[PDB]
Amino acid sequence: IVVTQSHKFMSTSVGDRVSITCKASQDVSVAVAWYQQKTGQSPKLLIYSASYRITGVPDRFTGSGSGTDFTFTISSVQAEDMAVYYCQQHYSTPPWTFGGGTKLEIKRTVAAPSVFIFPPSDEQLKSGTASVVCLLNNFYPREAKVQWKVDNALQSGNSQESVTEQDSKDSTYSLSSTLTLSKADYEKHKVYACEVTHQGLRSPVTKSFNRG
Amino acid sequence: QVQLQQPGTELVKPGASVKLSCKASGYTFTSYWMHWVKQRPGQGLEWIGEINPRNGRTDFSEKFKSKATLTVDTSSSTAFIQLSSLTSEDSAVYYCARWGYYGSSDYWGQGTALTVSSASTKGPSVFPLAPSSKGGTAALGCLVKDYFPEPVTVSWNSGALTSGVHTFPAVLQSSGLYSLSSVVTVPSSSLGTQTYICNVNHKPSNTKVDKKVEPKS
Repeated sequence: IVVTQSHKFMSTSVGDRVSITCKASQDVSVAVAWYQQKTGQSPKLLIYSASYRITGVPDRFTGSGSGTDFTFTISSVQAEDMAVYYCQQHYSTPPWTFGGGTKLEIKRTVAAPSVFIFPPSDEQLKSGTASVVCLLNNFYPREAKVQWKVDNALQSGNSQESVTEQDSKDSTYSLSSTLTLSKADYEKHKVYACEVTHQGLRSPVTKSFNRG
Repeated sequence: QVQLQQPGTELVKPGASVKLSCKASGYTFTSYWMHWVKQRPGQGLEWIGEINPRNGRTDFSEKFKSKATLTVDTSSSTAFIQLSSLTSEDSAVYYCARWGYYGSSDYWGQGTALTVSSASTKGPSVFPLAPSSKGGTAALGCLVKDYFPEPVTVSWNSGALTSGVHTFPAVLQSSGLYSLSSVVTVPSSSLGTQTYICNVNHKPSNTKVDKKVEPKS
């Protein structure tokens, strides 16, 4: 039995209503359960048998559906409700497959990232390696692209990035990208640049430094 | 009152086997199936298998029928999963969960974060990310590089600076050691006055580093 959640990500607003869908590949009557998993925590069962709330689960959480198509609804959304939601069938026989999950985010106005580039410190350069870091601060929406240029040669496969979760107070994201080169390679090139593409910039923005 | 208690973390080498435990309390242990669920960083839940503690009956998902073994100890109300010939792919959080009377996973453990790696325990080096020289608001930070295993903790000015700080998730480098960055935005009119220091603590290697971050010359 395959159980699918067609929307991996959904954006909502505080005080609004949101609905998450789950479709089973067979009739499972009403044996569908829904779980909330907040960042860093274990899943929590919110609804079982499609519509029954666990004692203590807040009233704004409801569920409906029968047979093959199932819906989880938050009647009005509160800030504490951002999480990934999962469905699971619990009808007759294993495997008790989970759906892929649906992550909820707060929508807000577009915000361009502030961009900063940081050369390697002399301390690290003494160790034989150079890390160049490019920081994209407080932007929305999540989707953003960083391109490293070294004397205008595009770089590939020698960088890594990571992103914050959505900020609870202003609903923005931040991202840092790290270009790592051997010291020998870093010293034989001159201009180091990161070019950032994002919906809030009408053109990609470049920050750069000369190794001198 | 129903609780499932699991150890926080486990670190093992590739090719080893590990036995993960889940101690249950607040209910008749033999009256409910116990389930195990895998979750890899940022990914979804993946059902592994189930054991009936009264029966010994077990069932597994296709991908796990060859990798795991489920057991119980009814006298201690503990359920165990044993995973063999581990690779890095098996690094994940493993949850135990109670299957309810009508089904559904109605109670969960806190999960065990299992790391499979051959890397040596090692504290980090900490490098400044210096604020740009040539300033309404500026940014600075520190790069925390080459440690194992997770986690490190980072604060600024021994807890006095919390507004404006972003500490990014660690990334795994090809060496098998981790690296993260912590950054903060400050009014640049205070750069030649205010002192900024990151405080990095890495408990697994008993390493603590305090790095001043200043504009360069």
